[PDB]
Amino acid sequence: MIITLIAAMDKNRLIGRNNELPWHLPADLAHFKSITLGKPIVMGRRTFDSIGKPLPHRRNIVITQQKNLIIEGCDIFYSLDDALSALTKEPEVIIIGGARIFKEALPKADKMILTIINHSFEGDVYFPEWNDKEWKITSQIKHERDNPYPFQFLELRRLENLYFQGHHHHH
Ligand SMILES: NC(=O)C1=CN([C@@H]2O[C@H](COP(=O)(O)OP(=O)(O)OC[C@H]3O[C@@H](n4cnc5c(N)ncnc54)[C@H](OP(=O)(O)O)[C@@H]3O)[C@@H](O)[C@H]2O)C=CC1
Ligand SMILES: COc1cc(Cc2cnc(N)nc2N)cc(OC)c1OC
Repeated sequence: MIITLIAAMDKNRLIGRNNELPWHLPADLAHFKSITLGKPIVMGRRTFDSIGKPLPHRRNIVITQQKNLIIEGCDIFYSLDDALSALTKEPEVIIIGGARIFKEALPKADKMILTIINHSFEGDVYFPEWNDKEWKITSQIKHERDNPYPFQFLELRRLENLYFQGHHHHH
């Protein structure tokens, strides 16, 4: 199973304000949808509440501690680990937020697909700081504003150590 975090953030890693997105960025919404269709998506309960309904054409998984919580059109699990355990056969599970889920998922994540907006918004929740020594950039695409803020799509893949790593060429 590949664990992938997808998130949109500003230059300070801000992702949210009052349980809403701090911006409207159509390019990001198109990107997110095209990436997530036909994959299982995992979100925390507040993010589901923010979205307000299941995202169509995808398996919506919601994490909550509330044992008797019912959400039509979503699968409920009582921990991220329980969800990941149930999805063992999936080639890729996409974690879609929010801040609490991202923080918990990051130590298990293999991949990150990040939209980074070149602007500073006002807000209350952030994407977790990742260790730049642990991850390599596999794709970076910068976009000028039109989408009224400039933005980039940055893809990262988790590494494996210079001391122990294999090498591409040998004499
Ligand atoms: N910019 C972006 O890409 C994104 C932004 N957002 C933003 O993030 C914010 C929401 O994030 P946040 O408030 O952190 O909430 P989350 O979306 O991470 O949901 C938190 C809730 O999820 C449940 N939960 C999380 N982890 C566990 C666990 N390990 N075991 C059991 N239950 C768990 C709990 O539900 P319960 O209370 O029911 O027990 C908890 O209150 C919003 O502002 C939203 O707009 C969200 C996604 C992406
Ligand atoms: C498709 O609509 C929404 C999607 C998301 C999650 C999300 C959106 N974009 C990116 N790049 N990563 C994510 N995890 C979060 C939302 O609100 C918190 C949405 O409602 C506007």
